Amino acid sequence: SELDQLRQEAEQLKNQIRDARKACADATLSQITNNIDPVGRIQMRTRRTLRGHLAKIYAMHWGTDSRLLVSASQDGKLIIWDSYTTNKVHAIPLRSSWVMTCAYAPSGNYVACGGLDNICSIYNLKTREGNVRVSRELAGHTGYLSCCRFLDDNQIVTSSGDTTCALWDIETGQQTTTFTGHTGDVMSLSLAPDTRLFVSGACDASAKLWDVREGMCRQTFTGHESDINAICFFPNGNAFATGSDDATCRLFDLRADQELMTYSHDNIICGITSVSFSKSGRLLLAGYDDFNCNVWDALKADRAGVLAGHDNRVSCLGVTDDGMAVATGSWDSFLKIWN
Amino acid sequence: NNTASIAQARKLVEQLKMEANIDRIKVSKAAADLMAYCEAHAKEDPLLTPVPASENPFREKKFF
Amino acid sequence: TEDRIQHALERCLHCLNCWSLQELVSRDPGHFLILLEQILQKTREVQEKGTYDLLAPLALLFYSTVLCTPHFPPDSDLLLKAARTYHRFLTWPVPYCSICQELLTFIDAELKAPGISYQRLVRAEQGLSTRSHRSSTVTVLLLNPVEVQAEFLDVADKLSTPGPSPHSAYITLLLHAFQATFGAHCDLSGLHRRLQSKTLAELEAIFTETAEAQELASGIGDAAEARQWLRTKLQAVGEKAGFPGVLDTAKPGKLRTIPIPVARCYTYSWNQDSFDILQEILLKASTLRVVVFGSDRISGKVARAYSNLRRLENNRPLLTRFFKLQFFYVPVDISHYLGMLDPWYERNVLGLLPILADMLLYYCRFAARPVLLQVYQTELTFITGEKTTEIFIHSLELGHSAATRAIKASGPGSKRLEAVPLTLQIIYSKGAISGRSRWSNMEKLCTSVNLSKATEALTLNLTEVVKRQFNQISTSQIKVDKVQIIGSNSCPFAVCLDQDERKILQSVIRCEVSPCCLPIMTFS
Amino acid sequence: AQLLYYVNLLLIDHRFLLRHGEYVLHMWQLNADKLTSATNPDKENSMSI
Repeated sequence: SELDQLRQEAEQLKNQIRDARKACADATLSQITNNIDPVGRIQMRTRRTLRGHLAKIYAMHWGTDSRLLVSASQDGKLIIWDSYTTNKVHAIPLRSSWVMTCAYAPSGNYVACGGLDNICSIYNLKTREGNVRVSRELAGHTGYLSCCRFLDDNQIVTSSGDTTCALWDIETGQQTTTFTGHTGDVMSLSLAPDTRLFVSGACDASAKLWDVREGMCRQTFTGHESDINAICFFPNGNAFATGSDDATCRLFDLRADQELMTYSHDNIICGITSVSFSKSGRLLLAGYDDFNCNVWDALKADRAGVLAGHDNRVSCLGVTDDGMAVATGSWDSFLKIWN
Repeated sequence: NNTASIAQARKLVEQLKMEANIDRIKVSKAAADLMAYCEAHAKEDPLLTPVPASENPFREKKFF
Repeated sequence: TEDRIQHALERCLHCLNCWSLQELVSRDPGHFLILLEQILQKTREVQEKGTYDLLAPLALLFYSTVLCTPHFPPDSDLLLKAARTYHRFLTWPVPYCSICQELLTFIDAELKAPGISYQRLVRAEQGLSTRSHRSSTVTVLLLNPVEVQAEFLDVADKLSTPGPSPHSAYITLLLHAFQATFGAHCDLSGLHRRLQSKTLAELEAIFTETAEAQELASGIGDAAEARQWLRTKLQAVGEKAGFPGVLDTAKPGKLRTIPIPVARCYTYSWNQDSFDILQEILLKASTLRVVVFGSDRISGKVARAYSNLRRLENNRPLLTRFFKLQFFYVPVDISHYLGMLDPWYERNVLGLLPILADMLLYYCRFAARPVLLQVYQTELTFITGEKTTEIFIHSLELGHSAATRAIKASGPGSKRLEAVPLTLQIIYSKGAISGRSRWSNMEKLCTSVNLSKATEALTLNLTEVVKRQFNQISTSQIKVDKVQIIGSNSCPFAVCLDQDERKILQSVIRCEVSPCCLPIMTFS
Repeated sequence: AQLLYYVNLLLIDHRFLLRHGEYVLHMWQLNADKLTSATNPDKENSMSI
């Protein structure tokens, strides 16, 4: 009675959402972008190599300065590199060797990491004595910490395997907000240029737009046939792309609340590990589980190029705030900068 | 075991009401907007258009 | 009949034969006295020839038989003859004298009170309690659907069904109680019909007034007097009850094998390895029987939950405040280890309503010999300084193997996720049979360390790396009982206990090893 | 078979009982010598059975 009427209300509102979206589905992005001149071939070269990690590299994140970058690796270490000089600005050993994510703070003073410890350990680079001291252990998550991004020196969003995200205030060590709703492990998240919104991708093969301010799910996007491993915003902040274990990426617009474009090829059979946009967004850099890192024309959906500089899975990748270079960490124990 | 299924099914329907209560925009305009954004910021993207080697920090200088 | 029973017995102590023989005897009550006499004779063939081997099976057979024999002739010498037969074993090693003293106590109970053993056993099994003497032996079954086998699942489903009823149970118990004492002077049908017409409450008042004399007569020195004074007690009861003439009839009322009403069997699915399921079930003078199916991997989990539950309830007795725990292992590496050791286990219960469920409602009622493996107490230390002594029971691991296990057991993580050697200090005591331990100390560059089974001994697979690059590996097994591993804070290692990934541990700087109610059982 | 060790042990004891349990004995090495009923005092380099 009450549950069957509520189930049919759910399944009616769902087709109301499908019709509200199909109404806006007047034209595709491949049609509109047919006319514009193709991007051509993005011939990329390995500029730097960042050696020193003893095992698989699990994560990396550029600093807002475009020069420094953190990287977490299977060897239990979190290294801060100066991409320009190849020297290790820091080699922080972690209390838990099972690190999976890292995030350079926009200020550059703080760095965050986490993993199966279910804790978001925040470290301070500019310490009283100048050492690499642990500022906080943001604990409370009931699953492995899958990803996190600093809002500021004192605020940080983290995703976890409990099917939730959470905003923390580093000072109090307490979950300011908790973003519940996912039905699978949240693999990734990404703060919008406007810090009031962020999207998150999960193993439920769907993405969700969250409001940092309030803490409610505003929109939910689907289309992927497998787990979503990585997600990030379009430079402007009105769209975001998701990579999935179905060997496909997809673009979603928030204002249109539906999929715009699919990036896949019959040759491409392995899943996507990571994604990133260029400063303008014309280029989408997708990491794969075949040692490759394909460059797509975000508008044409054509595979413009390929970055093949790694012997093992291209686990992680990033782009500088100025888009001047592309970093790609991999399981071969080496990161590689590209231009 | 209804108090859980109902409390869950209510969140679902209260969530689906949230998502459906948004003024969406035509996909055509979403694309036009994104295309004209890239068109606007295409010059300031060194990945799209190769910049001179002098401006590249990773190929022309070792001192920084 | 006589020769068939004797030859089937010759087959019985040489896999389902035990059952073939319990059934054959169950047909006509006569067979029971034949088998009993034959057993006795054979046990004197041993009392005089040797071969200790054959005392345990024969004691079990006598116990099982006499336990259900519908009635013994008042003039029969079988029990006194048996007493004289087993009163000559005290000059044997332990435990033979223990087995025989217990059996002689059982024979004492028989003479002093007929049918006392069966009535006590069942009243425990059926959960029926006198206002004074309360008894409950509830068998609960633990089964993981995908690990257990179809037939076995059917057995569990049938056992879960409450076959017997309290009123039917009371009827059956009063039947056996009157037929063990009166026997052929009691017409079963007669009583049974002057019984079904009655009510549960009065059937209880009676079965209680009966069991009480079944005890008070057992606890008297004149077994023969106690006996006739118990026939007399039951007579004086049955007169009031209202079925006079049914008993003490000059006709040769026939005897028949009253069965054993199955015990209260509950099934609970095991989508778990911890024994918190047992406490949760509890949340829903007595004993509890837990029966579990033995898979290969499950081994480790099972023994680790054994250890965890023991230490937890040692911290606070909760499951041991009203029930005594009895855990049974059923095969479906420890299975192989026990398979070749005990020929009785390999004959009766290794191989295995239906036959399977009779031999499982049989095995579970008799076997009372706990054979336990040496639990190994190990205290670890971390960089944080956490110290606790949790046990492993099959093998231990350390190095890169445990890390590999976690690497693949991560699922979501295992989809998004060389053995660097470990400069560790090894201090192991090569045990001596005479008690003169020999210490030997090294520090070696080893990658992984794997404690494996051989007071008991522990073999330890060492993985030495003489050189890094495809690390070199020189695996050597060395017997050791007390082993101390010291690892620098800057060299934490992935330690796994019992080969279960759920207990893969990191950050350990030190690992101490040394060999150390709820029993697990072995048939013989 | 060139004798290399020996040791002895009474079966009944001084107090009229039989010996029962585990026994560890230290052997002498090689008359009235072979009838001795005491254990070697060398507890740290003697053969123990």
